[PDB]
Amino acid sequence: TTEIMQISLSHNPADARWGEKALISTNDQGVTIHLTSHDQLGGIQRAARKIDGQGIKQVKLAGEGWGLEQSWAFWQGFRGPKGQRSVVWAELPANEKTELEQRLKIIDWVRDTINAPAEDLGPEQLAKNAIDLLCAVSCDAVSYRITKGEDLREQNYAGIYTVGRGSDRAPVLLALDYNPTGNPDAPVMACLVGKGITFDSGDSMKSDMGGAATLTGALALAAARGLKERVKLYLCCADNMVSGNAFKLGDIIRYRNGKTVEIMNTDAEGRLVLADGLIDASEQNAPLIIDAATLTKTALGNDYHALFSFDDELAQALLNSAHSEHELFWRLPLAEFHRSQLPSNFAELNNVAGGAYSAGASTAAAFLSHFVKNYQQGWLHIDCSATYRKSAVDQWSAGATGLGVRTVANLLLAQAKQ
Amino acid sequence: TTEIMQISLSHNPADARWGEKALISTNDQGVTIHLTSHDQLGGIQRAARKIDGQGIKQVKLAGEGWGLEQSWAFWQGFRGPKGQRSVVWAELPANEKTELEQRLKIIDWVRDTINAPAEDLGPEQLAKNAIDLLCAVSCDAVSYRITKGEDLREQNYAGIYTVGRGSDRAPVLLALDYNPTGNPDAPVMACLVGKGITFDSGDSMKSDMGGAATLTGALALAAARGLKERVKLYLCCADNMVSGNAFKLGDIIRYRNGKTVEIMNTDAEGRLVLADGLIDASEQNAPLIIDAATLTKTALGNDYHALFSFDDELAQALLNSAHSEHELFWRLPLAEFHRSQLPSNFAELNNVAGGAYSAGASTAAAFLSHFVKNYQQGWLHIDCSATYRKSAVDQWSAGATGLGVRTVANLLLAQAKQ
Amino acid sequence: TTEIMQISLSHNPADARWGEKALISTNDQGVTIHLTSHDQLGGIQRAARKIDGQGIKQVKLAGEGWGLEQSWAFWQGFRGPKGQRSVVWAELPANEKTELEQRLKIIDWVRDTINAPAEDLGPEQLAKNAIDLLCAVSCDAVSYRITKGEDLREQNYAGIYTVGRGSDRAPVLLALDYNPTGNPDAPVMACLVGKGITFDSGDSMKSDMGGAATLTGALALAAARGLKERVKLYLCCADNMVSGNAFKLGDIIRYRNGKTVEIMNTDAEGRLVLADGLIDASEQNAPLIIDAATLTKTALGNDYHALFSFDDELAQALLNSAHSEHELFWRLPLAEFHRSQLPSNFAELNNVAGGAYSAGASTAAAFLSHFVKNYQQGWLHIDCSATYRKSAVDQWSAGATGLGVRTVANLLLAQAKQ
Repeated sequence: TTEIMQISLSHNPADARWGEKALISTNDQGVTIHLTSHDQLGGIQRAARKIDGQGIKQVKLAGEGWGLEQSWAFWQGFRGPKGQRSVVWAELPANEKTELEQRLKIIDWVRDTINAPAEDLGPEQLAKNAIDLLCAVSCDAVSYRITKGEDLREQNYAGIYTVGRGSDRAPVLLALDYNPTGNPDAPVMACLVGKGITFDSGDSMKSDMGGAATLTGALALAAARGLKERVKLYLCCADNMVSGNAFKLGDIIRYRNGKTVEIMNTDAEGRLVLADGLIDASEQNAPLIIDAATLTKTALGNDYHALFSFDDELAQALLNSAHSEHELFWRLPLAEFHRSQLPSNFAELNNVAGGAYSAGASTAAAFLSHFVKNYQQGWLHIDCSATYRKSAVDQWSAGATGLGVRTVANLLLAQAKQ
Repeated sequence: TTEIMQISLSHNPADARWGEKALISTNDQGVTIHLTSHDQLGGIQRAARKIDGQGIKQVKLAGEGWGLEQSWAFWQGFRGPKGQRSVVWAELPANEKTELEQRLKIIDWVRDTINAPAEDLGPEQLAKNAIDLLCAVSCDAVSYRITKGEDLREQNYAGIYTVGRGSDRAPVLLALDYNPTGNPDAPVMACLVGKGITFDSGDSMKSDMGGAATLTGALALAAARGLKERVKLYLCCADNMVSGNAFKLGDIIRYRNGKTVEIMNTDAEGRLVLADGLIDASEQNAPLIIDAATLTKTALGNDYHALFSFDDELAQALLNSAHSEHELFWRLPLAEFHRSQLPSNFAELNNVAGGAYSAGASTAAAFLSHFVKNYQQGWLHIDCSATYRKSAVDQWSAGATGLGVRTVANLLLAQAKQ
Repeated sequence: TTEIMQISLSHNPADARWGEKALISTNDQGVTIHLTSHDQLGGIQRAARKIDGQGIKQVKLAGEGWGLEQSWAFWQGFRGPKGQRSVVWAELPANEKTELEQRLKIIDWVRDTINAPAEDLGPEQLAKNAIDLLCAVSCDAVSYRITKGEDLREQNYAGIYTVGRGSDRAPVLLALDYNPTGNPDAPVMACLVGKGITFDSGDSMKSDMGGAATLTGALALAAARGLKERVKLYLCCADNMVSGNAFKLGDIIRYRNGKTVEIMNTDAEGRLVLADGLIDASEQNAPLIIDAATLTKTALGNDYHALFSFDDELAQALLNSAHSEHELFWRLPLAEFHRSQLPSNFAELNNVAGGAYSAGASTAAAFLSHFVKNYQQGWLHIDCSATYRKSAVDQWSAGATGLGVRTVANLLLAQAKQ
């Protein structure tokens, strides 16, 4: 019979009765959230987690202070994978209510897609959902081509075809073209390459296609905000099975750019599918290429997305977007010497450095750079380590966080001078 | 523009400037290799490894001392799996240049075959390559019969059919007959039985068909040296998948000689395919049977091939060949009591001793002896533990070494009084 | 009889006879090192490793190009833990030859100390060696006080006394005062706090006192270059035994600043000894505090030292020093939220985050910040992950690298406007 929980913002701290530095308090007026000057949006999100934690499922944001960002902060923390939670929003200006509504649609899409079980999300399905998303936000501007199964082998997509080899669900390359102007000669300004491993050998496993989902949301959100420039999106999608008829260990893949790659580590195959997408993206000769992949051991925890580039100014541009969108990103090393740290006894390079050069995300980024024509300027690689939460934490429920979507979209908009 | 590196042999040790007991030195004349009286061929091989190690890819053997064995020693160490290295040989007598050229062709075949990825080398492919090799060296003398897939089940090759069961690449038995004389009644003097596991559950994995390749090279090399006697070769070939539709754990195989074998250890399946080959070889009633299998924990390291027989005089004959061909072999125990050390709760015997009789290569040899009619005379088993090098070492690059080919071929020639 | 190997620098690449992009070549003139425009000092160091690798022990740097940095680059790579290698230097200006000679003395001290077996380097010994080093470079300016064994308990050094508890070699705090001016009222400008674990439960173990050695070298090198400002150095030294009479698991330490710390992880005890040093350093009210500790899982590899601070401008100052001294440093995250990520069921905080907040070096830095009075300005923490090499690599032999000494010394000099 309605009478929903009202949630309000105060800058005076709670009574002593609630204990020290109590973040939330609750009386007849509803729940109050107690803020200081330092990190209000973090405090609001943690409060939305606790409120959810107490088993409350419907809330009304009430009283003053509920701008776009406070409201979004709340929702990010209040929401859960089961999707039972509702929120009666506060009054907002016309601009901000549309921004809220399109964030909700597009970023919750990203969370659901990453949270979905791998049985319900195969390679071609993931491609289909991405198209469906982009065609909802702006259909006239979008076109695509799916190259699936044998068509991949037939056109020398050795990386994607090989990684997918073992499975009943055929590997898929989605090439998607977001072209607003109509002009088919219009120059391609950015290429986005996403890791779409829909099943991984060794439930963190369902987060291995999170790079694809996150860039699909980034493009969609950018377009929803009216991105004028043309953008190509490559989702490199495959199941990654290692046992038996997948024939993975020791396999050498000849890529179209002449590179040979031994598979030493049958689990590190996201970089193998990405290499093919990176070859296509470099043939477009765009001034920006961004690729995103999860799970490439990290010392940032799940708190930061990591970025790797040789281009200092471009790494800074992304960090600037990340700050403007209140998302945590952090730069990690990628120097020239990493490119030598993947030798092989049987091929030009190995897929990992292994135990001979105890490395991780820098070497994974270094490996991809062998498939980017001008790797030194205009290329970004994102290890999406803020994408998934095994268990619930302070500010997040279990599962996909949705982080990174705002930040990349902001960067593309910035390129287009918007 | 040519001007190749010259490599020469000296018996005076290097200047103090190079350090103590310096093996190689380099000046305007090229690289000198410094030898003592003890183990020159070992020293030469290690020097060829270092020279390769310094990134030199083309050399000319120069000056005096470069006999057949010094030259071969060098090549063995100089060569690498990638096969970029060339050597301008020294002048040799007619006899020795043909021996060098046929060693090169046949032993490098063995290395490439063992080094090849398992994706590029299935059961039937391995059989096809072996035939191709033997028909290159002497075609008129060779005939064969391939029994593949269902034909194996249909003819009660339960061991080979079962081990291969799980895979998309069907198991294969190659029966190959090297008969020079033409006379089809000519008595079969030796049977060779090779372990051809083309894929193994748990990149050392691609070396699990090395017994087959090594005996295929042995026969080929013997024939190239004009082996007059008739020899049968059985390559027992299969993928060894253990997960899922391979249905491996606890399976009982009824062999044609009435034996039942439980599979306790799903990884120890090379002996299972060999058992079928050993049944066929014993029906030929030849005075010599040799079988070869890799990976049957060893305390010889990768430095020695191991041999097992009940026949003292025959074990000595092989050790004599091994010394004549400067290859390292070493005898390990095989007494009667080992034959009791494989009991089973559900079958006549288990495929391993397990943890009840902490054993390894002796018990594996003991198990095979239950499939050799007269196991007590005229049967040799070789655990090929010198066949593969995970990482590069003093005298060898990574990968297949090619060792054992010379030694077995020398033994067959000895049988034929040649 | 002398006739030493001459090593020279060329900018033309080697003959084809040596292979592609050959770094070194060797003829009658000696070894030539072949450089391009990109990273000459890296190339020179790798060449010194290879030359050492070929077993050469005495060299003469010859011809033009051998400035201070080229010469140092060479030595860093040429040297080995066994210390058999000699180098006849090239002619240098007066300034640079003294810089070379004092680098050699001070940085090779750091390497030997870190390379020394733990049996030959107890807590008090480490303190004694540090004093000895600093008194060699400038004796009149140095004074100290050693607080050892029971004196630590008696003066509420609970962290150091507890970590050391189990061992036959008593824990030690070295407070060392480098005061050039003489004036005892002279303001203390920097405090340096070093982790001196002389034995660690679970031969990478002997590198666990590398923070202490590295800062001892930094101060010594700075003083050798005439550092005018006053600096205090705190070496927090102890054996870290965990089994039996060490009584480590679950112990709660009450520190002088009122903090209680449960020991959840008996291996993470370097931070426990540092906490006491950090309390002392904060009582000096200096505008700079630097602490250094090894082994606090990293994704930089052994290629970068990591730094953590809340002070942006100070983190940049250190990165600037690191670039001026051609050493690799890299910043890692340390935000306010990390300070909450070490809760305890039994004390104010745990010594680690554990498996509840899968973290590493950020949480270790966050933990130390609870013992720095004004942690927000003027405090740096260095995880010394470039300090030790388990095995030999491209540019380094096995063992202690000596990196970080130049960089910290440069920062102190910069503070003093020098």
